[PDB]
Amino acid sequence: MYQSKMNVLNTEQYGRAMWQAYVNDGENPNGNALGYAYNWGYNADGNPVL
Amino acid sequence: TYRNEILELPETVAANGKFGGNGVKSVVGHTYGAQVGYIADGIFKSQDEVDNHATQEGAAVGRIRYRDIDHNGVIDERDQNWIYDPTPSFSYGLNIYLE
Amino acid sequence: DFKSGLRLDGDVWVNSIRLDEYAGTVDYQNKAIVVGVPYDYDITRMVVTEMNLSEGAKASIAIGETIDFSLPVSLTVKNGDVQMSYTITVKRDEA
Amino acid sequence: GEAKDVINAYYVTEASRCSIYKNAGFTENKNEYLPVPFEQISASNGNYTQNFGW
Amino acid sequence: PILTQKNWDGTATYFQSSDEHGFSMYYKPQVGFVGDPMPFYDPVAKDFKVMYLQDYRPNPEATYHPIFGVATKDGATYESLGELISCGGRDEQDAAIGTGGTIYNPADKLYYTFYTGNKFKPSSDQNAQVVMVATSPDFKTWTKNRTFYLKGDTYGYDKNDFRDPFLFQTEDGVYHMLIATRKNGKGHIAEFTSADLKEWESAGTFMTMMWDRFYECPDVFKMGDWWYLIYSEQASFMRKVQYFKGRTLEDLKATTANDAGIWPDNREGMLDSRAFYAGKTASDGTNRYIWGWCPTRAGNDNGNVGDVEPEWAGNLVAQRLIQHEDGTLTLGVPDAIDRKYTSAQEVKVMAKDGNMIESGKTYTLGEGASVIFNRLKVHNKISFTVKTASNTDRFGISFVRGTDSASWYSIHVNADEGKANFEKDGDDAKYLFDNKFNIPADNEYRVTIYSDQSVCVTYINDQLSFTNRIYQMQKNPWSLCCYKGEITVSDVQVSTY
Ligand SMILES: [Mg+2]
Repeated sequence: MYQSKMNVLNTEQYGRAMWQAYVNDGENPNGNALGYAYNWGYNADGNPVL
Repeated sequence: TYRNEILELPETVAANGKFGGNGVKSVVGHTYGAQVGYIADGIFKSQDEVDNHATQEGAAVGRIRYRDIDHNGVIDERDQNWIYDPTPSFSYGLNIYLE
Repeated sequence: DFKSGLRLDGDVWVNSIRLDEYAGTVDYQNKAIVVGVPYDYDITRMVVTEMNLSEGAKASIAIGETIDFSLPVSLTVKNGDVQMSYTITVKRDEA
Repeated sequence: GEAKDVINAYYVTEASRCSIYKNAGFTENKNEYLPVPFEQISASNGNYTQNFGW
Repeated sequence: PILTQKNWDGTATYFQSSDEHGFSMYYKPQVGFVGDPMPFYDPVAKDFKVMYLQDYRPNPEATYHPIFGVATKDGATYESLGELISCGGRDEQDAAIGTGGTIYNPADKLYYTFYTGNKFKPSSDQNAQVVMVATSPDFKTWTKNRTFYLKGDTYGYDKNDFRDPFLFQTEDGVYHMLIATRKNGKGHIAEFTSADLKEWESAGTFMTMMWDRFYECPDVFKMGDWWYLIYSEQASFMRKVQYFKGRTLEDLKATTANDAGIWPDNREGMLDSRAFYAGKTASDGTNRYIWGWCPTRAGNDNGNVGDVEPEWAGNLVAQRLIQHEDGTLTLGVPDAIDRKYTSAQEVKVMAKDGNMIESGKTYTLGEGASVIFNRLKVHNKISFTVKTASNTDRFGISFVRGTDSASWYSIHVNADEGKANFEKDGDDAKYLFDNKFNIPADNEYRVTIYSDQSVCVTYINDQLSFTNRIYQMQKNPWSLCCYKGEITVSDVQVSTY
């Protein structure tokens, strides 16, 4: 049996990671052009939240 | 346990670093297959930390901070040192048989 | 153990729509819905009469609302956590 | 010889329409030639001289 | 790991600072840039819900102007509400969204916002700009009214020039919508009247323009006893915010009726330099605040102002309108911004090059004298008083001024020309732009600079307002220089937070 199964991102986790990368770079996450559409805003401190 | 070392080596072999050093430094006098790289001193967590650290290209908040080895104030290809040694401290085994 | 629970099944097809008393031809390759009118119809007030999409599929455009179709209108069909976009256009049977 | 000026003007102009040129910069007497490879310099010890500016 | 800290206080050498992706005081979202502001006072929450357009440096081809909103009740703290009005489809008329206005109807308890959809690559028979409306029940979710399409060509106005619907309700209770359109080749501010904000009647031409220019984002309001029209000039040569004054609405309309050019004051109604645009105002009932955007610079260079016109979008800047007894208007620092600065930084001298002398807290500078102070911080508030020998002196404040700095960026208050000039000193000797203002007759100046990272706003004795984009300014020394006259500086205070 295969025990050392590497944990890779699922679809939702992949979308969340790409959104995080886009907002950290300051680019528009909706410009990902991979079919993801993000509803996101900011918290009190101004940090982006998804 | 064991210790490995390379004592002499042809100049071109030391230069291209097929036996270690990544082509940056000669492996002579070091373990076979040892590698040379930068040193990661955590990550930046504030613009104050970015400014106080020695200048390096691409530094920003949340990026890896590389140590200034030679204290020249700038991070470049000379800020590298031996970081990898592919020789275990010791290897052990134990077999238990109960009847 | 690995599934994200994001319900990706989500059929989002559009069967047909009827603006007033006129049906619309649907092309899925470019996601377009073309409706023809007899070259004099008032294309500024049309009530979306019927629109059948799928089971569990919700559209941004509701049923019974009036719309100006002078220009193409974007429609989003959402099922679960997936969506599909269509462009609805109305043409006055120009010859 | 106008490589420095032309390249800097190009960087400034095209940084708007390409985001890769945000941090671009051309050095006056270093980047007009590729450096002699460090591997080759190490191999020929005391024979190869790196280009100016490196 | 051991962290090494450089001696910031004690070294005047020029340093390469960097700007954070988001600002706090002069708000700028961590993603994208703020474009034309849209101030609005919420009668329910009793705050300022200023909205704007989210610009991006690599804009998409067709559908590029999402609308975002931010609440700034004080004027200094900004909390973002996320995207409000999504840009339309590629083929829709609202692919790109222009500036607009907003009203709240208590009759149905609904917020109505009016914006300008810009058709992408419009055809000859297709209107390039169309006014649309979106409704919200709680200012959180918005639904665009698909049945409303106010075409410019319907009422004989320009198809391609129909922008900036400004909304306001008079005392009688009717609503007026103002469009900066073009009629038969002339700039016309046209008015549409309504009583329910669903049907509109064209009430002719509200006002005309001057010297075939174009007005951007017009805004009509009342301040005590005067009716003012604030507007932004589209002309590339000017590209600056001006205003008009009038005792009554009829007086304001009759102003420059046919190129009369009745300027509110001796400075042609100027309010700020090219670093301030799309100024639009709103009131909470006790103060009037105008919001604009300080532009960014191409290749983040202070000297690259940009010919013809500056760059678009930037940092959201809020200023407080000051109404004088003669009806003249000036810009002042908001009280919240002023009170935010609490910590006080000791000042000290780093350079002594001119014939200047130091006497306690008071310094005296002659011709060619310049004094360099210690480093600044990410947020700075520099306040001092300058007395000149006469009314024809040329002193100035220079930023990015290190001991080794080849070039520094200076603002010179030239009394002989009676203005201020933003120029690049050092080894460029380049003049960038200027701003005219009233020269005090007592040769006294109260200079106060409020700076957030790279955006600095200078106020001169409650009379001159001057916005600037100065990169590398934070964590760098600043200097005072004199060129022709004799000056005396005192009460130098630097505060940070
Ligand atoms: Mg180093």
